[PDB]
Order: sequence, then structure tokens, then C-alpha cells
Amino acid sequence: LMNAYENTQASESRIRDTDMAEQMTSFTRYQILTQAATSMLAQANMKSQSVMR
Amino acid sequence: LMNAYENTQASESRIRDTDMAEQMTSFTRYQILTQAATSMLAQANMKSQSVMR
Amino acid sequence: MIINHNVSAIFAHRTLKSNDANLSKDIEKLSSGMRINKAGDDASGLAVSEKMRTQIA
Amino acid sequence: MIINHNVSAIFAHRTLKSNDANLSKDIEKLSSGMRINKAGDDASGLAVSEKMRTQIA
Repeated sequence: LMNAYENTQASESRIRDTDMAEQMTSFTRYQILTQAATSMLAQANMKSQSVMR
Repeated sequence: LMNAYENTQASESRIRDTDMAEQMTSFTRYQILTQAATSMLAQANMKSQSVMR
Repeated sequence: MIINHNVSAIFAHRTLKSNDANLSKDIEKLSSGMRINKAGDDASGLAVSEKMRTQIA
Repeated sequence: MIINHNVSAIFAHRTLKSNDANLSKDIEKLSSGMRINKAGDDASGLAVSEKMRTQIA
């Protein structure tokens, strides 16, 4: 009984639990993508002022 | 109780709280249009002084 | 240039909308430590995991 | 001078026109973090990429 429980817990971990090392890499991906899409949004705002002159 | 609180708040915040990024876009758009009409409003006043010579 | 509407800001914000949205799901798993926080992310994976947790307990 | 038509302004409008369209796509790619966004950036590159995305999944 103990051996089967230990194996199913290892089996359940793969499907259910997450990798902290893996998800941090993806987490930092969007965080930089967040700032970049934010920075370019401000640039697009400033774009239309150039026609006033 | 805690779970429904988080989900109900999300449903409420979508209809109530405003997206600052999208709102800044319309705000910056309307600001230029105000300077646009003000520039044209000034011109229409100086236009009337042609035949009045 | 067209001043009544600006599509450069339209695409950037919709890009930002999904940039922020997925970042929220990243925090969910990192804080929880469980890869399947809600149903739909892995429907059969969550379902099988519950049957496994049923047996594990 | 022929004041009736502003030929230089016609040329300047088109030269400025293309730069704005070029500028918009540059903002598109910097915001999304990907070089291809819509069908029209690269017909072949999208088709090669999507198969690779199928392989990666």
C-alpha cells in the first residue's frame, strides 16, 4: 500500500504541481513584455501631437 | 466564502474600474482635437477681415 | 495624419491587455505552487489528478 | 508660381504617409515582442512558425 501511494503521489505531482524554475522564466517573459507594450503605448500617444505644428 | 469574494470582485471590477491605458488614449486624443478646433476657431475670425478692407 | 482615431494605440493596448492577463496566471501558479489553479487550463489533467488525489488519500 | 496646386505638398504628404505606416508596424513589433503579428508581415514565415508551434506543443 505504501509503495503504490508513493508512486501515485509522484504520478499526481507531474500533472498537478508546477515547476518553480520553469514558471519564473515565463513569469519574467511577460513582465518585460508588460513594460515594453506599456512604453510603446506612451509613444503612440505622443505620436499624434506632431501634426499641430 | 473567500473564493466567491475574489471572483465576485473581479466581475464587479471589470464593469466598474477603468483601464488606465485605454483611457489615457482617448484623453490624449480629445486634447489634440481641442487644440485643433481652437486653431481653426482663431482662423475663422481673421478670415472675416478680407472683404472688410 | 489621422487624428480622430489612433490605431497604433489600439494595437498596443490590446497587446498590453493580453500581456498583463497572462502575467496574472503566472503569479497564480508561482504563489500557489499548483499548476492547475482552475478548470479549463487542463480539463482532463485536473480530472485525472482529482482521481489520483482520491486514491492517494 | 502656380499656386493652384501644391505639388510639393502632395509629395510631402505621401512621403510622410509611408513613414507613419512604417512607424506603426515598428510600434506593433516592439509592443508584442514578436516580429510577425498579422497575415501580411510574412506569408511564409507565419506558416513555417505555426508548424513549429505545433511541434513544440
